[PDB]
Amino acid sequence: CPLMVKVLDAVRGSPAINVAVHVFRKAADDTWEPFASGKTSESSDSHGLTTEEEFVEGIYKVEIDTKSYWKALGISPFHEHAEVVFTANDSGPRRYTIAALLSPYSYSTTAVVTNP
Amino acid sequence: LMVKVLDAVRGSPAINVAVHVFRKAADDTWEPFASGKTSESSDSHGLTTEEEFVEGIYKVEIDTKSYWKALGISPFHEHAEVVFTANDSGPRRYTIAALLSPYSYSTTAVVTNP
Amino acid sequence: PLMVKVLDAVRGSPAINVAVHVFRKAADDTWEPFASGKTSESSDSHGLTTEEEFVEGIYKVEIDTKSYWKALGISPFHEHAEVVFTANDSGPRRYTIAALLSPYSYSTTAVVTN
Amino acid sequence: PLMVKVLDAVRGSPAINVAVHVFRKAADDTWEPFASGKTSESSDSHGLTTEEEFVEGIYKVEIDTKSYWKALGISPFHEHAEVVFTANDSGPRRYTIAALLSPYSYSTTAVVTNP
Repeated sequence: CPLMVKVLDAVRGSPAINVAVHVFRKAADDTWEPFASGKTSESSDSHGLTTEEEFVEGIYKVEIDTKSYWKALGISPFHEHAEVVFTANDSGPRRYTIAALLSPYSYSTTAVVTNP
Repeated sequence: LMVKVLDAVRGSPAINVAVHVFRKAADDTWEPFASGKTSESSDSHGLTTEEEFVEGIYKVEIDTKSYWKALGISPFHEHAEVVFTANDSGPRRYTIAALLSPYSYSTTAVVTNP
Repeated sequence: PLMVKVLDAVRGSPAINVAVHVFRKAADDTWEPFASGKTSESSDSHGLTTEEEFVEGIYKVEIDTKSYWKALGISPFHEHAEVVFTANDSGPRRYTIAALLSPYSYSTTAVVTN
Repeated sequence: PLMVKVLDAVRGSPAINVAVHVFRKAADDTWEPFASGKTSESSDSHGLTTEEEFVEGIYKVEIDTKSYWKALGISPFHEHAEVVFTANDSGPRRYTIAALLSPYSYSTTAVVTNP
């Protein structure tokens, strides 16, 4: 698939399941367009939210509700949420894997961009 | 509020990195709060702001993009941000440490009883 | 059973043809070969997947990150990337070890399933 | 010349009293102890500052991340965290190894300055 948002829980060493993820495309006057949304789910090595629509050149935003994830575990995380804002400047068809490694006081996000 | 930024490709502190701040408004939108850039001098490798810190939902942006472009590298992220609630339970001393690479970054909060 | 992913944080892509050797501890400072090979790429497969199953015990994953960088004209800080851990201490599990490489930095994450 | 700073990504604070054992590659390709220490906190200086000074060569820094996590009732993935590297290969330089820790993940970054 064209887009894969993986969310990992670094305390537990498991995919953070049931996490809300909102994907947005930038528009005129900072207007953010809703591109795709959903929640993390797994089966074998698929531990995230995937979408089928490819990414045409532009600026996208990925919102991850990391606050809600930690509250369910009785924890008040530092970050109010996780946000990944990037440019899909390669207009040609590309595959984007976006990962977020979560900890109560820290998060990491990594992107792997491959061209089929 | 302190913000330390490290460059993982050069193994040194991210020099002259732009950093902006935003205090949340009653419309769930943002309003500017503070600014500055990562200034280097010995062991001081971050941006140390002076502005006192009201309780409230904040947003710290680090212009990673401009930083990498200047190094002839085309980065993935437009920027690196950290949205956190600041002093909702007495004064707290914050230090936001960021580790940067063209395709990934980590932001870690170090909170301390002032 | 075991999957080792190696990513280049500077290019945002799998680091391919990277040598990975896995060992099992047999005594203080004594490692038995478990499996080895190179990161192979093909569509969504960007790492090294081994067929061998772990038995309970301590294992070491050696990743030759130095050769990867030298092949680029870069003299990296780390001589290699080692990952030592205890496996199956609670039963048959699937391990996915990820190593993210930057010339002056590297991070390793582990995802253990079911 | 050699400093080791460790952050706890779970508690959002430096990792205090983390054991750190530095070795030096021996002529016969072995590991001879080089430094002794535990992350000490004072002011914001939480890491460990070793007095010993190096000469060109390969070194190994082992951070007992496991004892740290166990003390917090958490069974971590790694037996430890280590950083092997060739130092002063092009002239004496100052090194600071920053380690960011979580039970199932960790990173180590080298901040090398030109004296």
